[PDB]
Formats: sequence, structure tokens, C-alpha cells
Amino acid sequence: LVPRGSHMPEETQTQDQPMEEEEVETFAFQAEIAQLMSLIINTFYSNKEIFLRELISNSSDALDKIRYESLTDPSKLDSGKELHINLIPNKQDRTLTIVDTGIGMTKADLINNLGTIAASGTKAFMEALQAGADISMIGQFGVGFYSAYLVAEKVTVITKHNDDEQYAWESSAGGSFTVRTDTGEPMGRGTKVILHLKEDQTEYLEERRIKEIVKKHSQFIGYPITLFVEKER
Ligand SMILES: Nc1ncnc2c1ncn2[C@@H]1O[C@H](COP(=O)(O)CP(=O)(O)O)[C@@H](O)[C@H]1O
Ligand SMILES: [Mg+2]
Ligand SMILES: [Mg+2]
Repeated sequence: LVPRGSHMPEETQTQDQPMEEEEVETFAFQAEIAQLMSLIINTFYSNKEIFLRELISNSSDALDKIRYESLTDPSKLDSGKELHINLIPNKQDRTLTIVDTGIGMTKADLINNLGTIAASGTKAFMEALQAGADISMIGQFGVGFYSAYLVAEKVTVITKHNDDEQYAWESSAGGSFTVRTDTGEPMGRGTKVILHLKEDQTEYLEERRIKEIVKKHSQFIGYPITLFVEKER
């Protein structure tokens, strides 16, 4: 009835998909974890680079679990995904992302493993730090994840486990964290730790520095690790 030979982009733009709801919950850190985070954030240490060793060791542990979970559920053998770690610096956004294809975490694993439960060593570790211990000993005390806050002002964890949906955990410290269903880019099984780096900690975006600290502290991962470098324009 109204003849057309050619339409403008705005006229043929497709209608949006329906808006999704994401459920968000807010939790307090367990008291001694909150105290540890404030000690880590606000104290000078000379050897902050050990954060990456701690995150890589968490990913290697999650990857080891795929191998062993196949003994009680062989269907994991029929994933085609490679077991590996990727390190992804973004200079534009000032972020360093550690990506693995390990087992991932469920919603309740994020709440119970990343802030609301007390590790038995936390008070002894804070006393060892008062007495002048090197921050490197953190791993031995059961609280290595929080070493992220040596270099990051905010941390976001995106994760997907075979038994749950995809979730995002986030904290800028200050005593609480959030967990919220994540209906964005599906990441497939595994975990992605996004460090939003402090302004004076941008060395950890540079390829030589990252290679230096992987060779110094993370030579027995047991899985391939690759470093993605954005081409300089
Ligand atoms: N990349 C990852 N994949 C799966 N789970 C992870 C993870 N990073 C941290 N976690 C979970 O977070 C817990 C706490 O990590 P920490 O390094 O603080 C203590 P540890 O369990 O390694 O001795 C881990 O036990 C694990 O359940
Ligand atoms: Mg650990
Ligand atoms: Mg190992």
C-alpha cells in the first residue's frame, strides 16, 4: 500500500529482547576476614606481586578437580574444553583478568567460600603480620584469595559450575560483598577473576612484568598458561 525501495537502519532495527531481572544479595564479611582485608589494603608491603601466585594456584586447584571429578562422574571426560589458564591485561580499562576452565563455583560456593566463613588461621596470620612476617606467607594460612587487594581496588568474580547458573561476586572491601545472577556473556564452565587495579599498580598490565612474576613464583601449574597481549596501535 505504501511502496518502499530502500529503508534506513533505524526503520529496520529489531525490537529489543525482553529485559532480564538479575537477583542481587548483599552479605557482610565475617569479622576477621573484614579485619584482614583492611590490613591488606592499607599497609605497605614490598612483595605485593605474590597476588598472582595465589590466584593461579586457585585456578590450578580448580583444574585438578576436573580430573578427579571424572572418577565419580565420567561425563566430564566428554567436554571438549581445554584445561588451561589465560591472563588478560587490558590497559584501556586498567584491569587484569585471570581466566580458567576449572570446576567453577555455585551461588552458595561464592557466599560460603569467598567471605562469610572464618578460616581457622586468619587470627594467627594477622598476628604474624603484626610481628613483621612477609605477605608471601598468606597462602599457608588459608586466606590467599584476599591477596588480590594488594593490587586491586575492586574485584569481580564471574563463575559457572555444572550444577548451577552463572553468577557474579563483587567487592570493593569496606565490609561487604554482593552476589548476583549473571545473565550477560555466558562464559562456559570455569571462573574469571577481574582485578580493577589501583593507580600505582599498573605495572601488572605490562607483558614483561607479568612474564617475570609467573616465572618467579608459578612454575608448577601443571596446565598451559597463556598471556594475551593487545597489539599496540
Ligand atoms: N579460580 C577458582 N575456581 C574455583 N574456586 C575458587 C577459585 N578461586 C577461589 N576459589 C574458591 O575460593 C576458596 C578460597 O580460596 P583461598 O585461596 O582464599 C584458600 P584455599 O582453599 O586455596 O587454601 C577456594 O577453596 C575455592 O573454593
Ligand atoms: Mg588458594
Ligand atoms: Mg599442583
